[PDB]
Amino acid sequence: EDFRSGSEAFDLIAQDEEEFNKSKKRQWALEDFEIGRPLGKGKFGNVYLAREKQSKFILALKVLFKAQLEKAGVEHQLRREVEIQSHLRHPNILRLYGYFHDATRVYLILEYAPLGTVYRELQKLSKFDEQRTATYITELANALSYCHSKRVIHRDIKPENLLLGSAGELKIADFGWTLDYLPPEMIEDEKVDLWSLGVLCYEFLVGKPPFEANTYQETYKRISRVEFTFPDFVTEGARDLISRLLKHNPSQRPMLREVLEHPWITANSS
Amino acid sequence: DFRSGDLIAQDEEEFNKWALEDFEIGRPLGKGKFGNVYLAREKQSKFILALKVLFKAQLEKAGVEHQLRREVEIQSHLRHPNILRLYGYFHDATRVYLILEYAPLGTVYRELQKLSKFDEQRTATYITELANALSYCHSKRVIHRDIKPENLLLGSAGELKIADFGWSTLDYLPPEMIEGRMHDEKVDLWSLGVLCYEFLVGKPPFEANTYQETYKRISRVEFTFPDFVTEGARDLISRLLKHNPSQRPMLREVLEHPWITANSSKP
Amino acid sequence: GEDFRSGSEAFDLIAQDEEEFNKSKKRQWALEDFEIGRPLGKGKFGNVYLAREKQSKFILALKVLFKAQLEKAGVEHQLRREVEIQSHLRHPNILRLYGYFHDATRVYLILEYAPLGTVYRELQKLSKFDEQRTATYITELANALSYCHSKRVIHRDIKPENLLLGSAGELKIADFGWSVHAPSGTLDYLPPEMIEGRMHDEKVDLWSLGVLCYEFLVGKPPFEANTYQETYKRISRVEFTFPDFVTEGARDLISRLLKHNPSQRPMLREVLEHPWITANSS
Ligand SMILES: Nc1ncnc2c1ncn2[C@@H]1O[C@H](COP(=O)(O)OP(=O)(O)O)[C@@H](O)[C@H]1O
Ligand SMILES: Nc1ncnc2c1ncn2[C@@H]1O[C@H](COP(=O)(O)OP(=O)(O)O)[C@@H](O)[C@H]1O
Ligand SMILES: Nc1ncnc2c1ncn2[C@@H]1O[C@H](COP(=O)(O)OP(=O)(O)O)[C@@H](O)[C@H]1O
Repeated sequence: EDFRSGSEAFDLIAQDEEEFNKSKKRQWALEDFEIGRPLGKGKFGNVYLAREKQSKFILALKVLFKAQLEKAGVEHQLRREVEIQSHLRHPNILRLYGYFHDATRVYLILEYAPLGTVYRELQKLSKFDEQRTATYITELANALSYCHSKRVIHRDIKPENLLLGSAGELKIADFGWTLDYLPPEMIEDEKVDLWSLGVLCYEFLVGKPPFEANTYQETYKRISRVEFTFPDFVTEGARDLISRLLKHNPSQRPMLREVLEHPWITANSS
Repeated sequence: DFRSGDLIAQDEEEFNKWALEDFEIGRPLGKGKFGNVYLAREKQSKFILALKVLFKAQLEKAGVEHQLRREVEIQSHLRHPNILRLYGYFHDATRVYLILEYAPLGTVYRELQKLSKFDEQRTATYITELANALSYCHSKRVIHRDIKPENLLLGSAGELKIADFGWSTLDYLPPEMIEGRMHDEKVDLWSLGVLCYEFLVGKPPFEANTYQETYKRISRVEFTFPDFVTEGARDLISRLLKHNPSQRPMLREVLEHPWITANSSKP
Repeated sequence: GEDFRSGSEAFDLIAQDEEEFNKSKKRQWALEDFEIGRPLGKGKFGNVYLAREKQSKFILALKVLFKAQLEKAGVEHQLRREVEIQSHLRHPNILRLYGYFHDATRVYLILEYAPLGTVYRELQKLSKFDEQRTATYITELANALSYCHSKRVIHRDIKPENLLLGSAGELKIADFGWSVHAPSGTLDYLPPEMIEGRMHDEKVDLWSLGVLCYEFLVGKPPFEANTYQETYKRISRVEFTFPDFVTEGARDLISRLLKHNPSQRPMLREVLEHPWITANSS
């Protein structure tokens, strides 16, 4: 066996330290962008409507400030979400086109959603009819089955994290989200999204979530007891789907596929 | 209707919305995992307190810096006569300092080692003070993962003080992910039971030689009372050591339990 | 009464204790102590090199991990944990962590060199192991695992990729990245809801041992399916079938090892003197 001594050697490690490339995502800076009016303000920074100077492509630029990211200590959480959302392409999932950073700032290059959140739509329309609701639920189930196929579970689905494209299509935005040898005790979930889907369908039809109370403790009480009532104008299929989705035992909750097969969904989806 | 080639910088600026020499140092009160505690006095107010020095080296070794920031955030915005007060914190290179309330009578662990057992008056009084501190905690939305005699200090009047704080959108979350947080405060209730037992017997009720034995006992609520544990104390502890959390009493039911009412020197 | 001291004499007291606190001894390794040879493999965080200590000329492995990826993946304390565990662990069937050191950009692990590679490799080559190789591997593994448990260490990643081979083909447990420090801090004050499904014991390993035995004799693990759901379902129901060629003593040991209820699984000494093991191993 042959061994290298000192220099010729110390150069080996520093050569392979650079053949450790990992620069394989399009490179970006702030100068590639025109900045427009603010789309929103957040806990860690601000979102601006922006344009790539070259292509004129309209988009959203989320600036997060590394100062208040180091405070709450969510850096690696953010790396997780970013690596997730970068490798994820679907018409009902808001695209992460890219990301970059300087010091004190990390920028997220995101798809622009011109029709805002489903939360604002709910605030302005008070309630949705069954066509709009079933179409939202269909797009949601599509994005969620695509997500579950990529082994990623999004379990913070809610009208504030649902944006709308130009055609009014729903788009999931937030992503805050060994085996063959593991024993039973260490491996005993996705159905959580089915529950959230039931809650969302109810809120779309009625105007508020089925367990809303003026105190959080009362809502604990209602959720644990599955205590809620349907107003008159909620139809039977709608009632049927929402009741199937809001089962206390997660393994009694249908499969997203069954949701997409549900007769109410098929009849009302646009 | 826009363009650029400053704004963000502005929006950033907008988003950006103690010293050791201030103290006389007294005798050391104890040395622990990450540093030492010294008795101290404010040079200006002549107010006695304790100064905990943690050394940033081992803090970064054990990887607990964010955990410690959380500890201090929780404890500082918390003032109750049975919770050790965090007056403040500061730091220099290689050192973080905690300015804390001074507890002159030490830990309940040392007292329990000295006396082996506590009588019923002292025990029920400790439980009263603990339940008061814990109800205040739960009101400020804070659950203490582990109260235990090593984390309980004693003030000048021998009153209890909770010192450590180790592991201290619904409407869309399913029931399986709520019960936990919905009956999460009952954790403390269980611990209270355990503590009461250890206050009267001298050792906790699930003590074993191996950790798997202790797991088995805790999961099955397998424990026995010695002779000298009286009727009402057995009742309180048995109420508190219920396997199902919702079957455990409320803190205000503990504070009104007949045994506690009869034997406690505090309201 | 209490006495309080101001000025220099006070701060020097804290300073003194600072100096007395420092109580952490380890040998001061450096890159200059090593002659580097050909690469042995690549990893998520760096490269393994065949290396030699300058003075002894003693041959070993030098695993270089780059702090950049360690910081990105947020695995720094996980690595510190696994290094602490593997360092204070000396057994003939456990790959030896001679030491570790670091410089900005790099942390180096000085490791025992295993010249015959991974058991995963040889299972790929031979597709299946005969009962003699299998029983011998299980014997060496049970020895290493009983040593691990006795020093309060639950490895949790028993698998052919984590098993290396010495110059004589003897087994070496290699990756301690999921390994954990067993309890005994106390559980005396923990309620049932915070230890039932969230806290295990060493029986984990026993289960894996079973799996491994199966995979040694059959070619694939016994709960293999396409996606997690199926495999999870099979594991939770302990649904597996033996091929016809698996002899009955092997079936007995694997069925004893793969029990849903942890404390029903045998103890390592029961495995080591199981009749099949005794008959087929050295
Ligand atoms: N890609 C986008 N397109 C259009 N509007 C957006 C986009 N991202 C964010 N917004 C607006 O900014 C607001 C706040 O979003 P932000 O703070 O970034 O995320 P979070 O949902 O975590 O609060 C949203 O309510 C939305 O109206
Ligand atoms: N505020 C305080 N008042 C009096 N004694 C204290 C105080 N804080 C710590 N001590 C002493 O230090 C010891 C506990 O040290 P501490 O740093 O709290 O433990 P740990 O380092 O394990 O968290 C006890 O013996 C106790 O007497
Ligand atoms: N101590 C060793 N002796 C000989 N070869 C080794 C040693 N450690 C690793 N190798 C080889 O180098 C490769 C890299 O392995 P390793 O870095 O341990 O995997 P990972 O980075 O996934 O933990 C392995 O596939 C193995 O073939």
